[PDB]
Amino acid sequence: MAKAKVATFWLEACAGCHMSFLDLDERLIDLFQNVEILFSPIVDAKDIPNIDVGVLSGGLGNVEEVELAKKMRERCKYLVAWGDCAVFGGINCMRNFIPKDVVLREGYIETASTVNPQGIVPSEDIPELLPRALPIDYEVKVDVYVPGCPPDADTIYYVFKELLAGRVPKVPSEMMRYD
Amino acid sequence: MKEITLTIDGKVCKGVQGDTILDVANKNDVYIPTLCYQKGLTPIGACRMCVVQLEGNPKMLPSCTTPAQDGMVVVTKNEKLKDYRRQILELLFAGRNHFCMYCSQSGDCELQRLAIEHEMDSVRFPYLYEDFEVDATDPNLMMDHNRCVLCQRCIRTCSEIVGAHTLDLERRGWQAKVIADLGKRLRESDTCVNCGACAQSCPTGTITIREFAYRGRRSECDAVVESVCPLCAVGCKIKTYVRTGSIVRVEGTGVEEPDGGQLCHMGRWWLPESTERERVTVPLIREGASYREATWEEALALASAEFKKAYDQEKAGAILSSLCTDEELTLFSALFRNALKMKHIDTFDGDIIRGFFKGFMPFREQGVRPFTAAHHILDSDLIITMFADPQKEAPVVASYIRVACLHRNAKLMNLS
Amino acid sequence: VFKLEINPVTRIEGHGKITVMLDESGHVRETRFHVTQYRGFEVFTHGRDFREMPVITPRICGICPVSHHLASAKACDEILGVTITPAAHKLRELMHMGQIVQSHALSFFHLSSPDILWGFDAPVKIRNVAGLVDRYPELAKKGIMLRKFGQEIIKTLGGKKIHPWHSIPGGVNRSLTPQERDAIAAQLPEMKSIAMEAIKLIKDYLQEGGEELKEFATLDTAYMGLVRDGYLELYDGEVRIKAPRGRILDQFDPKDYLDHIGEHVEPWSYLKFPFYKALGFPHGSYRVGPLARLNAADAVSTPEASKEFALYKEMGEDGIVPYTLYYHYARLIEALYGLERIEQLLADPDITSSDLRVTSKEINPEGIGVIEAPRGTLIHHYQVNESGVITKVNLIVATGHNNFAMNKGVEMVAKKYITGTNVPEGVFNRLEHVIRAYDPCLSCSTH
Amino acid sequence: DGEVRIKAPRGRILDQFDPKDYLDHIGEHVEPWSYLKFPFYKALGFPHGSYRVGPLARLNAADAVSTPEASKEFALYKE
Amino acid sequence: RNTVVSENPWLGRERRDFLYVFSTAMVPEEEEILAAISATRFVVVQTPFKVRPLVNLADILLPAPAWYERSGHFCTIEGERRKLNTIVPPKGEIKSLHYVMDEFAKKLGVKLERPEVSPCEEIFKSQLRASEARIVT
Amino acid sequence: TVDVVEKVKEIVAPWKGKQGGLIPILQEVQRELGYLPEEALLTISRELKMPKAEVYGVATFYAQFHLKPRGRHVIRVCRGTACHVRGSLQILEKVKQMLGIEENETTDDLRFTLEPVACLGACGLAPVMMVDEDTHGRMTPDKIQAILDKYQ
Ligand code: SF4
Ligand code: SF4
Ligand code: SF4
Ligand code: SF4
Ligand code: SF4
Ligand code: FCO
Ligand code: FES
Ligand code: FES
Ligand code: 3NI
Repeated sequence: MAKAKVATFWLEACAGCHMSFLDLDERLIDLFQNVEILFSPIVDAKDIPNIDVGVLSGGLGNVEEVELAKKMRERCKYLVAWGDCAVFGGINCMRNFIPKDVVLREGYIETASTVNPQGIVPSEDIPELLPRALPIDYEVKVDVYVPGCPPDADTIYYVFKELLAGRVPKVPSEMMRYD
Repeated sequence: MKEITLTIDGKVCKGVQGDTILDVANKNDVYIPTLCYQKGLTPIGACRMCVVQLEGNPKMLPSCTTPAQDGMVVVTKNEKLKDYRRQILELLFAGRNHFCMYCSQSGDCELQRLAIEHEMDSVRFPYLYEDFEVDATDPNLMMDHNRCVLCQRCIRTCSEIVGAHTLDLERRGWQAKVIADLGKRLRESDTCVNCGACAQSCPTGTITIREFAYRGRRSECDAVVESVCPLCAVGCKIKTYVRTGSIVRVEGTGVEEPDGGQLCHMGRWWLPESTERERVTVPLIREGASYREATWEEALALASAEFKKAYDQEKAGAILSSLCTDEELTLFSALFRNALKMKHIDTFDGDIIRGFFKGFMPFREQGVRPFTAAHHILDSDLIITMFADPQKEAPVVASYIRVACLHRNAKLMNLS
Repeated sequence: VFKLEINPVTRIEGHGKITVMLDESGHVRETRFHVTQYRGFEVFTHGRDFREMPVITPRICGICPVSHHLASAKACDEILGVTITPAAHKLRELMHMGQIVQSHALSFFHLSSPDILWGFDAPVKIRNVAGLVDRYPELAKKGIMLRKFGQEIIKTLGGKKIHPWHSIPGGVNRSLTPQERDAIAAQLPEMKSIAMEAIKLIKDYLQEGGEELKEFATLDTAYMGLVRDGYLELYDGEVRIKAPRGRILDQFDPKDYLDHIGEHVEPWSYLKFPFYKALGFPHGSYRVGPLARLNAADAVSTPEASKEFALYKEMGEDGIVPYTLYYHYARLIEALYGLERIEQLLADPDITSSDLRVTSKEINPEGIGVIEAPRGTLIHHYQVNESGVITKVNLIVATGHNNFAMNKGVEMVAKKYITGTNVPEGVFNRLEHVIRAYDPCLSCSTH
Repeated sequence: DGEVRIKAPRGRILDQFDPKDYLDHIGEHVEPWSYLKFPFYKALGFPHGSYRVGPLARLNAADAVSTPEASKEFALYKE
Repeated sequence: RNTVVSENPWLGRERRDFLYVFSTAMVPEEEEILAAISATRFVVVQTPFKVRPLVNLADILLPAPAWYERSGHFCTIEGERRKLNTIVPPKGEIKSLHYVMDEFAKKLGVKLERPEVSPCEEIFKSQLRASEARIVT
Repeated sequence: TVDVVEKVKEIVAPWKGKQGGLIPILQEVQRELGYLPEEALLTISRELKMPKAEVYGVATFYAQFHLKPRGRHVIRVCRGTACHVRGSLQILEKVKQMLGIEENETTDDLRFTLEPVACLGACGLAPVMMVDEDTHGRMTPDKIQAILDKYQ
């Protein structure tokens, strides 16, 4: 009960920024002994609870992942941006130089042995897209930016270790990379 | 007094009178963040990152362009300068589209080193996601313009160091792009000597050597060996980077020498590509259309039996390479010129060497040196290429010719 | 009239959304499984140098960044037209085996072990890696050690663990010095013990729930995999599509794949549906992943994993195991295989060699590299122009081939656990476990 | 059918190659005075890569012939 | 010039039944010299690589130190001696190049007598400046 | 195509061997040809023995040079401080949406061209919308049609 209350999620991430979180192999046992993991791709909760260190990887590319980022911000006090996708926009932003219609059209209609003859353009029930991929510091005020693809396990461990001691850390220059 | 004494960050510094603050800075030890100063190229004042403050004077002035004046107190690191440098770096990151995840130069980028040094954990300014073209038409160089800080170190190294003035700026203000001739692609350019000096000058991964991308990084090098290119006579000085038994990047030292590190295509593109060739390492034998692996005893026996049946009747020669060292050539002379006394030994360019040293020989009789150094064709007034194609013979001589006849008002006349 | 949503589907990679549209009487009219993320790795790359692709393409996923790395590397090696060197082959295979081991360790122990151990009706607070560390302190540590073994191989070879750079277009950047070779080999008797204990645990789970877990989303479909002469190869080999009852249907060279595989674009999801084109959608749809490989392979090459592969084959009516939950079992066999393949690559004097790269000019206009990622067959297909600039890319990824199997599995597990009202949580966990059986990287699926 | 074999002027097989990739070996020099181009082995250059074709070049490039009775006179040609 | 260059051109215009050609296969080779090599009837190349224009005109194809596994001095026309450094050390074992020259000296009736590197003394010296006369030819 | 090779090769004759003079050497080919084709800049670079990149940089650095064929009637609106405080931006955007062409480009068939200039001098009669011939003192939102149809 006295443990901390982190809760992660990814928005338009390739999962590497969490894969680096699970790259904390033996130290994950100690972190779990120090923090209890609420809503996250590791736990089976569906609605984010009120949390302390709300983590977010991946930029904003859809509409659903803006809503969950806004939710996470509304329900924490420190927000940690994992990765260059959440800090600088990342690799997702490479679709910002062509319109979203053209993105969905070259990757679902004219994509080198796809066989749809009706131009389906799959926006039926799924979140459509955003016209430009953006970092999460566009709809969410961020407190600890952690840059990298992915942030190394040492850096993630440092950010968690410093946020559980009760301070807002800025990632030092000797241990920060953009990869 | 030429030797002036200043105070940079408390540390006392010593410099020549005409030296800028950056010169007296880099002379002693002290570090000032720079992105557009290439040792050599005349200080261009574009990045505005080297700004330093003089005591008493509340304004800030570039250390690359402002001269050092006889005694003064320069402060390089404090809060306001760090704030302004972080803002400049963030402007560069927000204006152009910088994705380090896939950049060939993520470890060498000087915009990335500065960003990490100034703890740039953000962009602050709105990301303008405009579409700058990726010019990779050239099979050797690639110009990905959305990483271009606009430092002109590539225009200046192709205007004042190479001479084949291929790169210049296109438009004004924000639309300013680095372009080849008449706003065309680098492949379509008639005036690029494909040198790569534009890739050695670019700090920000815009211009990259394609064939050695992700391997020719200076941060991931196993060793850095200084040597001399052996391909031509100019003997450019090189700083070969070695990564697991292969040269991955050949950047030319000698930015203070008249050449300026502009190694040619054969040196920035054949030297690293030659460390990745087939490398026999076992004596072969023909067998008809396809070689077979032989032992050294077998191969040297079949190659000496054919050297005894062909030496009784004269019928024997040797074509050694003039790219070999004097040790190897002296060894070959020990066997061929002295032991078995063959008068049929040559050097794969013997016509050129013997023509040169039989045309120059009259003047050796008269007692003069009938040749000078190529760096003296930079201050000449009229250059006469007699039977020469210096682009395929010694490209630094051609670059000297171009710098002379464009930026130093010479005239060219050919007798070929 | 109304529908249930399990958004977000947890303990899988990526973004998913199971919708279960019921009728007025409260029974399942139909279920579908959407992937609700899309990035556009087939429109990013137009303009980029092909050499940039083995660094751009690992960013499609972090559970398998080396699978995309190596597929892109084989595509660019076919663009160059290089041999490639045997030492490069064996080093790439070592990195791929390390990735197989780490991805299957994460897939079993981190994502799918809670349901396998505590049952589909366990409380939500305990069903995670955290409650697994708490209650089972040794099994979570063993899975962490296996994942760490795989990622130590990947880190040794390519600098970083996630998104490594080790394979250039043309060869391999870095070999293995004997010290780290011996270091990796000194942990294999322990990692094989971990893998065999997991095999025994999952075999006791499948043997306990005898017939129910044998009809838990078990539909008869085709099995695509990669094969050597007759063996199970994970790096190279021909593509083999075994029909649902044993007959090899259209074994083909991975190069000419556009004449066999097609993609149907359904409106409700960003994931295309690849299928065997001659049979048509939805009758050419096949399976990939560990189950399909072991079903398509007639034999495996490794010694100690061959025994348990034989035990797998005498369970499935002439070699074709159709059960969805056995995707866990098969997975660990793969892991086992991977481990024992590592022991074979570390016993060869070519991983420590120094002839790793082969350079070439004359860039061809097309390059297709197909490897066998842990979740299934991965196809990179680049079309470049004369200048080496990417003109058109096509990535047919692992979870794509299994999209139809996952949709039909969610349909079958919904249509057996319906309740008119009150919509319990254990049936939701079973509806999620059908997806977690394949453990899909939805980021790869939606490049 | 068969591979293309360019025997050097004194016996050594120089660049035996598949007839498909021929543009990397054979070039044509266009001299002003004739409508006939001059193909040549590109690595040696015009006019030092120029070779011969026809019956003489075939019998010079072939190490043996397959037919029984023509083999005797082919051997008499080779000695 | 001081060690190998012959005072008379012989390549092409002389038969030369045997030809030991050493080719650090770096610079594009004059194509007239390559043809002359192709009509030799036995060519022993000691090239380091297996590049195209040398594996065609070769009967033995021995290995070599490949310009980056050897060090040297390179005395030039302008006098002063440079220095080439061993960038990356050799991988295999060609075990010498003097071994090949010795095994050629062996069973040929000749010795070797390794000499010192001949000191390059700039044959053209400037004892006159801005004071020359023309030379009749 | 041959009409653009000697006219440019003759205007460069009184500048050969004289330092400077690329700004004037172009203002003349602009006044003659209406624009600066790529052939023009190519011949300027050939004759002056100045780099093609420098010629293109100077040709695209200054506003009054047009590398594409300009229209047969320019529509210079004044975006000066006096006109803008009066509301010339409204007139500019309506001639924009009315010709349907982008901010500083020509019509699809070379009839008009919009060229936002600095003060044309009538800073009293503001805003001014010159239609390539004469000033236009008031130019309220409705008076733009009665001139754009007339000059075409
Ligand atoms: S920032 Fe990099 S590691 Fe993180 S999700 Fe994006 S691509 Fe993956
Ligand atoms: S140029 Fe430098 S700062 Fe820009 S993306 Fe590349 S590595 Fe990063
Ligand atoms: S390759 Fe050389 S000539 Fe060409 S643009 Fe670069 S520096 Fe200039
Ligand atoms: S291309 Fe590079 S060197 Fe040239 S201006 Fe841009 S950033 Fe500077
Ligand atoms: S000009 Fe080129 S080949 Fe010659 S020495 Fe310099 S870099 Fe080497
Ligand atoms: N396996 C796997 Fe990941 C997926 N889908 C890839 O490639
Ligand atoms: S660094 Fe001094 S201004 Fe560019
Ligand atoms: S204000 Fe527009 S004319 Fe001067
Ligand atoms: Ni994946």
